[PDB]
Amino acid sequence: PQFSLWKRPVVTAYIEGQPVEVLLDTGADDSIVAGIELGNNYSPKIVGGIGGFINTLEYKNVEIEVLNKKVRATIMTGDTPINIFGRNILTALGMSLNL
Amino acid sequence: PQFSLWKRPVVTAYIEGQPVEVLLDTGADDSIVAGIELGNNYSPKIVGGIGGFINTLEYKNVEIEVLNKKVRATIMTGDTPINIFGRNILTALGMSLNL
Ligand SMILES: CC[C@@H](c1ccccc1)c1c(O)c2c(oc1=O)CCCCC2
Repeated sequence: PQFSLWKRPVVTAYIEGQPVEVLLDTGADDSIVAGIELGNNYSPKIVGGIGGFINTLEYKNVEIEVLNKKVRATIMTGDTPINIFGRNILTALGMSLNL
Repeated sequence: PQFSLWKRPVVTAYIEGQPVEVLLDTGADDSIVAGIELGNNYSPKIVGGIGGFINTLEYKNVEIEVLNKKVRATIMTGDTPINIFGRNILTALGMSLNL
């Protein structure tokens, strides 16, 4: 599909079966989502946002379903004011920025 | 043209003559950059993102030069840790995000 960027490129994803709304971010290197609990392994971690730092948890080998595609990705969880899917999952789906 | 998101989508930009390296961010509604001085014709703004807020000076109708194109868009200066070009500028260049 094609996202015209005239409005926020939002969409539905299922993190291990759980539906959440996310904004596709081409400037971020990683992925952060709030409101999710998982059984995969993890390790604590601090991320730097545009405004400052927040505390997160990082899970690995997390199965994600987006745009009818399934991938095994690494994702962070914490109290973010906006859910985002960064480049790490975008490249695995074959997405590109055209002009 | 087209970027594969395997590498951070960074380009060189020419804002009113002054060169800046910027990141193309589809998750950002606006454009904020640091180091560029554009005059005594500005309006104070505050913007929020992950980790907090940033105080900016909004300048309208600034002349930009990126990807062999000349546009006139709105830029915000402030203390950002990374220079961003958001949806307002990406729509003006006609860029899209495809899967
Ligand atoms: C929330 C969306 C966005 C943003 C940009 C400008 C103003 C307000 C909000 C945003 C990003 O795209 C990234 C980070 O943090 C952010 O807040 C983290 C690090 C930098 C790149 C990605």
